[PDB]
Amino acid sequence: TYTTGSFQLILGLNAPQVISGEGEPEGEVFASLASLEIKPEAHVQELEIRLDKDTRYLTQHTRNLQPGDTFHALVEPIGEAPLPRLRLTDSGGKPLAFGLIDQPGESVELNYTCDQDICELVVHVDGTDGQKDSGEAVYRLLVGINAPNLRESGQTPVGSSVFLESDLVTVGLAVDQIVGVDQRSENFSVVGTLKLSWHDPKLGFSPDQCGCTVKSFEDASIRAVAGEINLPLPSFSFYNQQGNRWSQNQVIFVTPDGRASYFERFTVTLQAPDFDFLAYPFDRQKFSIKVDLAVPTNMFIFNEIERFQQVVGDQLGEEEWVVTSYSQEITEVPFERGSTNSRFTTTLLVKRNLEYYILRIFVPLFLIISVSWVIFFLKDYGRQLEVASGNLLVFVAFNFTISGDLPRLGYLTVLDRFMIVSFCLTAIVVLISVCQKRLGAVGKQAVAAQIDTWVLVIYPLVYSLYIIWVYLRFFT
Amino acid sequence: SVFLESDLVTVGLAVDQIVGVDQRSENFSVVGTLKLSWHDPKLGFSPDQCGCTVKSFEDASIRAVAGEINLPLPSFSFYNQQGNRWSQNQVIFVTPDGRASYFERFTVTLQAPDFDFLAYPFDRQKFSIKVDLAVPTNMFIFNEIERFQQVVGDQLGEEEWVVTSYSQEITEVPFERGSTNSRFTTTLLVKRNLEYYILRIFVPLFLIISVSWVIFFLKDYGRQLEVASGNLLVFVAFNFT
Ligand SMILES: CCCCCCCCCCCCCC
Ligand SMILES: CCCCCCCCCCCCCC
Ligand SMILES: CCCCCCCCCC
Ligand SMILES: CCCCCCCCCC
Ligand SMILES: CCCCCCCCCC
Ligand SMILES: CCCCCCCC
Ligand SMILES: CCCCCCCC
Ligand SMILES: CCCCCCCC
Ligand SMILES: CCCCCCCC
Ligand SMILES: CCCCCCCC
Repeated sequence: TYTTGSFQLILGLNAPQVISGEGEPEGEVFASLASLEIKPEAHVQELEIRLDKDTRYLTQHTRNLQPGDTFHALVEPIGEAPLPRLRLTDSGGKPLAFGLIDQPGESVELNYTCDQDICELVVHVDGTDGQKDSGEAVYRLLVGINAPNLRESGQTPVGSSVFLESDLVTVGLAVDQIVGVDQRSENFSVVGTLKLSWHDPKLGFSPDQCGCTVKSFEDASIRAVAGEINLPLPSFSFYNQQGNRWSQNQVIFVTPDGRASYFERFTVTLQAPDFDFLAYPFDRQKFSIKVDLAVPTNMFIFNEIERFQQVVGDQLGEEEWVVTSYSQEITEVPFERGSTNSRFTTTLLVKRNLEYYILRIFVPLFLIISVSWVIFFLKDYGRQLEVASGNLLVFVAFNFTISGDLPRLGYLTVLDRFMIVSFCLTAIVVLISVCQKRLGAVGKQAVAAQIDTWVLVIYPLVYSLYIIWVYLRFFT
Repeated sequence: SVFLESDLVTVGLAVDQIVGVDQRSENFSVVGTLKLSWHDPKLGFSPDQCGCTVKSFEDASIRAVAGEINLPLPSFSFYNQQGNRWSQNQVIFVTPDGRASYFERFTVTLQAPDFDFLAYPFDRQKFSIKVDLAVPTNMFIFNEIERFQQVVGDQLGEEEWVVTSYSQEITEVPFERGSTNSRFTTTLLVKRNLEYYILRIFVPLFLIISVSWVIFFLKDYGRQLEVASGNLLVFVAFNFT
């Protein structure tokens, strides 16, 4: 490949000390720059911009200009959009030029020339004349350096970009194991791996001063390395991190071309305010992992997603939570002190193990309810009363035996409501048994038999109607 | 003005989630955001000495920045903070004119000695969050309240505690070495979920009491005694459940 960088050149004429590399300037000059003999090279760039209702002000940064250079800019609307205002300022905001409306008033033009040793220019395009919400006005912006022919360029954009571009960062994340879910405080913990990669020529170095191909930094965060080497680096954080984060194998290494990458193995706890356990245990939850860059989008921005490993890893044995699907996306979110920062989000859809709850809870409850129902075939009401009294205690014993699988959230779930209804019906069975015993005692066995038939007909219908109502009110 | 004036500070606070209440130690934990803003010409600078419009400090408290730049700054503290406080996105940035602002996302645990659970579970509680400036009122003072977001935020799902109303106020409290310091107080009025307790406790208890009451219609007193003896055990079982 080729190479890039700055250089120092020493030329001598009949001065044998030059080959030592230490020749100090002397005598009268004899050579000069060749490029000064002709007209300088031009760079032209064109961009399309849109001024939304809340984005009526836009600014762009230009590369450094050497003394003697010239700067031109022009703006022309795509359609019937009104002509916006244009002006040029330095990096501090000191005004330098203002746009002029041409006699064919369909465009605004600007011009400037460089005087200082180094000039940094910023172009302002704004349409905040008033407060009208025009909508989707769109304009075409043409800008060039040493290009006085921007009116009729003819050629496609040549040279290099006039405006600075943001550094592109490739990110990737993998989840290894879900290590816990807290249902009262609404947070969960996860173990996984994170990887970042970006290219920056300012970090490149020359091998001949170290005799190596790889330079690495270990056991330090990106912020610490950036503060040590006095260069901007793409720092990040977890948006919903709770407490400190444990990290392993944290390393940053760079190549002489300037390609750098970051690696980390983490165990973190994340807050999840969106949890909803109303449909417990048939609830479905979303595990979202958010990674936000701590720099404005004009410096660094996520560009691509890398799948270095499987996003969700397989492990031996069964799990409490089963992942159904996953997704990854890159978006933009508002940032402090204006501007915008990049966000990388990984979402997991999970559900519980249904067979566990079904076999452990519902079948024994059904059997207890059946025991309470079957006793109405007997015509000896003392035995019926005794068995009902025993079955109520059996129901309470089973309820407190399974109490370990009953979350205490401060609000009702489906299981709690079902248990309450079953307990109420079981107690009503004992009440009806007492009433039938008294009726048989007074000599009205026919009424007791009729009540038995009525209960036998009614109870399963009531249970089925309650189940249908719960399904209607919680699952559709 | 002939006399010196105090610097005016704008304060705002929001609550995102109540993450826990400790009823024996009388403390609770909350997650939220805090924002401060003030104006000071002594912090102003010229752009041509840095080539930038914003000067920023990150991951540092107000006290640390004040010690580093050797200028007085409006430091603050939580009055009833228990243990250390977790902070994220902590940043201070200043404009050339001298306008400064502070931002922080916090998770803190606060002592609440005013808790009263005599009327449990029908009790109502107050959650008070107090922010006090660590400087005398002749240097800095809270002047305005900024509502950058909703004071109480909505979240998916049900909550154990339901917020009925909120309020914000600025007052003055005695300060060490005399003088006075400003205080910013946010109060939340909360109540429990009544349906949970009612349906889970009171209906079964009423049914058990009814079972014990209904047996006096019988004239066979052996059955009545047996059912009463069984119902006492059932009551004990429900109580411990
Ligand atoms: C309540 C527990 C379920 C028991 C099965 C009920 C099936 C419906 C049978 C209805 C029979 C009525 C005979 C008088
Ligand atoms: C104690 C559980 C409540 C049962 C209902 C009582 C209602 C009052 C009825 C009084 C009837 C007296 C008949 C001799
Ligand atoms: C596990 C829930 C069982 C509830 C009672 C079933 C009654 C069905 C009657 C047809
Ligand atoms: C609260 C339940 C009331 C049941 C009353 C039973 C009447 C029985 C008299 C023979
Ligand atoms: C998706 C499964 C729907 C559950 C409806 C019936 C619940 C009965 C009470 C536990
Ligand atoms: C974890 C198994 C899902 C539900 C299976 C139903 C079998 C009772
Ligand atoms: C043999 C027991 C049947 C239990 C059915 C209720 C659970 C789906
Ligand atoms: C929704 C809970 C109702 C509790 C009692 C039902 C008695 C049939
Ligand atoms: C959380 C519900 C408040 C009380 C409702 C009463 C219904 C039994
Ligand atoms: C308010 C709770 C006591 C009444 C329970 C009635 C049960 C049907």
